[PDB]
Amino acid sequence: GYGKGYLAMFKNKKVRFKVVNSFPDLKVQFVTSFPDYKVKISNSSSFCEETIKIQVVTSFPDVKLQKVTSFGDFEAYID
Repeated sequence: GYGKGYLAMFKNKKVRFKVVNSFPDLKVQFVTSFPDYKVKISNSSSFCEETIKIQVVTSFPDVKLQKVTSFGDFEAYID
């Protein structure tokens, strides 16, 4: 699927993360330290640039995300 750098295209934008179990666009591991990107999670589904299918994993992810409340690389609404 997508590579590590894909999310770099959404600097200061909002995307939609759709949780899947099979065939994701990105395998995502959520971490509290040393992420590839900082993501702010939103409570609103509006103004999402694009839908990215993510599968949450605990080992060997395509990308590591750290949830933050302020100063994120991008925003994501999860469903």
